[PDB]
Amino acid sequence: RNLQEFLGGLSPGVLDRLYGHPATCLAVFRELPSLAKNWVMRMLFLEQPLPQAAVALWVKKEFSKAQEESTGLLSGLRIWHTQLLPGGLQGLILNPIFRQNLRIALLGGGKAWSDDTSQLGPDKHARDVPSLDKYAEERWEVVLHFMVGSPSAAVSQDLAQLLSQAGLMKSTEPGEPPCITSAGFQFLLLDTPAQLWYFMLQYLQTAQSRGMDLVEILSFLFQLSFSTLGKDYSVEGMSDSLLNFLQHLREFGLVFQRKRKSRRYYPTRLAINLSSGVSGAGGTVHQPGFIVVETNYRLYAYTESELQIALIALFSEMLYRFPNMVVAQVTRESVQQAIASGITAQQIIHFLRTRAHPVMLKQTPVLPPTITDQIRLWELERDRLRFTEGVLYNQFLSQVDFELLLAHARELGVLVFENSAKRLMVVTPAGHSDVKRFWKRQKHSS
Amino acid sequence: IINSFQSIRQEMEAYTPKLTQVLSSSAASSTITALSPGGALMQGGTQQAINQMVPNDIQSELKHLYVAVGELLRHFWSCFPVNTPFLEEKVVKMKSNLER
Amino acid sequence: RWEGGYERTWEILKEEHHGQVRLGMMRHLYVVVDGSRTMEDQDLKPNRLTCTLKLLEYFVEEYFDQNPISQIGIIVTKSKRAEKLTELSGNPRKHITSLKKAVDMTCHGEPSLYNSLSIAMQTLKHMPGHTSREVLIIFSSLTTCDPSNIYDLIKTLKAAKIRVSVIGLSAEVRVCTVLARETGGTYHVILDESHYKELLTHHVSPPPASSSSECSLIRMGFPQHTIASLSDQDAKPSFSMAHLDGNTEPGLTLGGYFCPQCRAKYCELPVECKICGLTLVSAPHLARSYHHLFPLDAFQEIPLEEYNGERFCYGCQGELKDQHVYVCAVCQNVFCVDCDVFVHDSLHCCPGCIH
Amino acid sequence: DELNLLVIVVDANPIWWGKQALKESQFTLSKCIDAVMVLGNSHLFMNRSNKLAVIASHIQESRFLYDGKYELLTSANEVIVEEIKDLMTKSDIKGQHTETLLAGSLAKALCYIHRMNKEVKDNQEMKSRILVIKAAEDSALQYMNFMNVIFAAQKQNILIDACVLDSDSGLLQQACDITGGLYLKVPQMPSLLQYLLWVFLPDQDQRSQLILPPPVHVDYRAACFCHRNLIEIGYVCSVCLSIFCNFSPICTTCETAFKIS
Amino acid sequence: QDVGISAAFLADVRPQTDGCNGLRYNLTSDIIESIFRTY
Ligand SMILES: [Zn+2]
Ligand SMILES: [Zn+2]
Ligand SMILES: [Zn+2]
Ligand SMILES: [Zn+2]
Repeated sequence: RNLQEFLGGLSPGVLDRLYGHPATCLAVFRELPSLAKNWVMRMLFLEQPLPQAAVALWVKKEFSKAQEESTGLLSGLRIWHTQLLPGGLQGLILNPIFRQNLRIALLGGGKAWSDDTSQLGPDKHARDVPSLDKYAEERWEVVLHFMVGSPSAAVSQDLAQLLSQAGLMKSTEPGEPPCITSAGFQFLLLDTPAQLWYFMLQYLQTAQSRGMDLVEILSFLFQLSFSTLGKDYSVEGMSDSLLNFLQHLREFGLVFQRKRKSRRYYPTRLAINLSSGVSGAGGTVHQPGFIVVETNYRLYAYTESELQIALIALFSEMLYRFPNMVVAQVTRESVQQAIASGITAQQIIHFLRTRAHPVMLKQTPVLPPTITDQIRLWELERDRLRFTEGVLYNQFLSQVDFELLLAHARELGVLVFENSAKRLMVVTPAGHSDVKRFWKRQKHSS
Repeated sequence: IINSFQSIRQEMEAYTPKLTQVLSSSAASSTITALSPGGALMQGGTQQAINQMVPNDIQSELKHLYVAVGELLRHFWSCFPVNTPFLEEKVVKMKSNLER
Repeated sequence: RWEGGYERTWEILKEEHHGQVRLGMMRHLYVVVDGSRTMEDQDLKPNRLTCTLKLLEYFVEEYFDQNPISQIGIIVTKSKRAEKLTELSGNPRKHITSLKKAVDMTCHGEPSLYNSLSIAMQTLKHMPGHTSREVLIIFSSLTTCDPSNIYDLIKTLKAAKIRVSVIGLSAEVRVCTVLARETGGTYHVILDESHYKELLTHHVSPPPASSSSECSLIRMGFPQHTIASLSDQDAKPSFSMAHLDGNTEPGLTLGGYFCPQCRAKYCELPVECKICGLTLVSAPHLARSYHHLFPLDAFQEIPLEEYNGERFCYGCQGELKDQHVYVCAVCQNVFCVDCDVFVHDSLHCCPGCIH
Repeated sequence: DELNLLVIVVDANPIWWGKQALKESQFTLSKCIDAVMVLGNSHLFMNRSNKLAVIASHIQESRFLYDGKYELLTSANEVIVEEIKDLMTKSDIKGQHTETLLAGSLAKALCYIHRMNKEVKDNQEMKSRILVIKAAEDSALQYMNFMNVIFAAQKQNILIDACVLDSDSGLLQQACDITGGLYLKVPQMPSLLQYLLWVFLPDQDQRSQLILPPPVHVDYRAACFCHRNLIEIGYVCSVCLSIFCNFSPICTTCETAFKIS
Repeated sequence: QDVGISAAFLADVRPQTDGCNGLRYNLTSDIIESIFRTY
């Protein structure tokens, strides 16, 4: 679920409050379709409502589908709104608050979002962009290490509570670390931008739990997105809720800060692209692939961190462990076990393609098609049988009655399966009661 | 002319950007009306289906007549310019054939 | 007796503008391409046929770009015979389509220089003297079958003032060399696909005009794009002559280009009028070849250390760090390698000279 | 990977703007600069990959121009204002040259586009277009060189959009017709920005689905060098392509006699 | 349309021995003319 999907599901008041921040307006405009962007730019200085038919006449007849798609997307985002034009007509006009904030962002004027860091002068303990990115990677790796259950990662208990609220780890036995659920397993194989995006979506869905302003958090996230990497910004001027949210982000490594009292903070490229979620960052220079996939179902890992070791062992039988290399074998047993753990084959295939060693990239297909197809076949063979609990209706003596009952059940939408030739069918346990009552009532009416 | 150049040079020498003065709704309304369907910028509009206005048999016969007249006039222009007395009779015959 | 003893232990050890001369203002170029068995050879990947036709389409595009009022004829020689694949005309799209269709041809037989040259001469036998008659031939196989004497045809071509240029693929052929030399053309040998492209580009430019070439005052008309609007009662459509000779429905447009001489209607330009023979062109077409009349001279390459002047390019403000900086001849400005290459190749004019 | 470059060439002739200022009309050079800056800011707004290039066309030379507002937008506007004030403040009329170096600015823009494309990685394709605003009168002697520009753009398939303010230019009309760019004269100069946004701002793919005013009719008449009059059918020289209304035995330009026995 | 004399008109041209005992000569006028010109 992309960012706009969550925005389209918020209340109108939340959208109006968000529109007060110019950065939010810029983000929303940039996330629009091209046609929507053109329309917004057209309506930027239109102080009068636009007749809906007049707006519709601007686009091609063939592109009317995409035109209406953009129109509905804009209406759902509440960028614009319909107005009762005199004579019963329905004009269209942008949100005056949103329009004014957008003009301030673009034309200029207004007040800067935050003061410059020159007020405190140069940073005594300044870092470097590679140092910041490495620190963010270390923090996320520590988070995943805690997700593994290794004793190395001693993280905040509130972080564990957040994960539990996300459902990744269920604390069935208090005191002992929670066991990672199937959804946590699926999350574990997601790409790092996808992991961060999913975690932030869960946090937003649970934003009210900590008594934090969702509008303020979203505005700060957008401001981080449009910030510049390698540049710090003023911590001051923010609410204590935003202060604790920033503390949480620092705990994730998205923003670096040497001390809790420090008034500077360095956003990271992860935070910058965090607003975009999964897409947008098409130039992700990921770490080099260290996984070699041989035709004999053997994986060779040029890694030393336990995190990738656990990721690989999730779906392959470890064989040897060298200081710089791990030799494992992908079997039907291990893949079936991982699927029983809830991991889908596509996740394993995509993960292996992601962490593909440069040597295998020379092959026109990234990975041997035989292995991918074998993994797909193993996944299918796991789910060969189809199970469905239901009730059988088979005492049909009349074809007309069977047809009428089947039509009524399809009207109820409770049909499981139908067989007109044998006049036999199966219904859901929930829909069984209604169909049975209707059958009895029609028997009574007979 | 140099005085006007100096005037504009001084005028824009002390310049400050403006935002409100860039556009107005009335100017915006005029621009929309010009860009509105049927406006001055939107020259003309819809047209007529010429294909249904003429039968396809008439179109094919028109093609035949076009080819015939084109070849006749091509021979006429090939004869032209008349640089020899023989060409005069040939062009006269060409005109007679065109008339027929 | 190599089995006496052998070990790989020791293997295991730590370790070109000419003068201001008259050129081919009007060109009638015929391209004859071999269709013999050797066209399936792998001299150029994947084979001679595919690379040859791709570079031929590129050559057609560039030639029409630099020669607006020229013509192109395509003939394929295979099985000791010649097929007039495409008529001599100026349409680029039609020729490209024909070449794409011929990509799937059947390469069989041997080339026939005599038949192809005779067909080309017969086509060009009635061309006006002022228009240049140039023929380009691509020779794959080293053997040609001659149903008659070839040197008599060479004499006839020389009497007809028809230029012949040959670009082979294997090696030099004595007959081809004599043909190129006697008729004034050039004979070239392909080293690779890059050299093939270079030779095609060199053949794109108009050749230097021969002394015997005439200089006649040709008459041309320049019709405008007369578009008829149905708002006018005189919007009478008429099928275009070029579109009329087409299998599909000819373009029945209300307006377009009407011949100023015989009122013939054409929907495409530049096209010589079929009826009255008038060369219907446009003003940009004439000005399109003016760079040939006014070639841009090569700039002076000077090392950066020895260039004691500005350090930024005049054309892009680029901070010059290359060992070679190109100075203009006329206004003596500062240009980087990229700008120096591009301006001479494409722009053909120095901005500082214009200033 | 869609990198849209919108190079803007501004007719910065001091004489025409001085004439307009003396007329005390609603529209001045400051409004034109503000509209151009706003349009460029919007172009950069529409996508991260979009790039902006602003070059001012002045008689002396062609100048590479480039708090509550976007950082990059504010910096770019500051740089543009600094450069334009530096040029105009030091713009001293020394000579009778009144026609602006339109061709030179276009050539510099093409060179800049070529350099950017060379700097552009193969991972992304950089669609390029040029918008030119015409205020002063057109130039005559630049014509041929102007033509050298047009096909050059058509060589690299770059749209050229013309925005005539006061003085129409058939050269711009033909350039737009050839390269496929949009030509339109602004009826009301104060409304310039909306014309820029509504028409010239959207890209050609966006223009494809969009409904736009039809292109203006363009003529291609010729001048007969001996009198430079409009001519329908003329005598074309086979040597130097000079066009004459009447038959001549010797061409005046090429000085080669027409050898017609 | 005249075709030159090729030296391969003998070795390349063979009696077509189709598997069903078919002696397809494929007698063509050009082949016979080439034979006459050469021999
Ligand atoms: Zn005609
Ligand atoms: Zn340069
Ligand atoms: Zn120069
Ligand atoms: Zn001349």
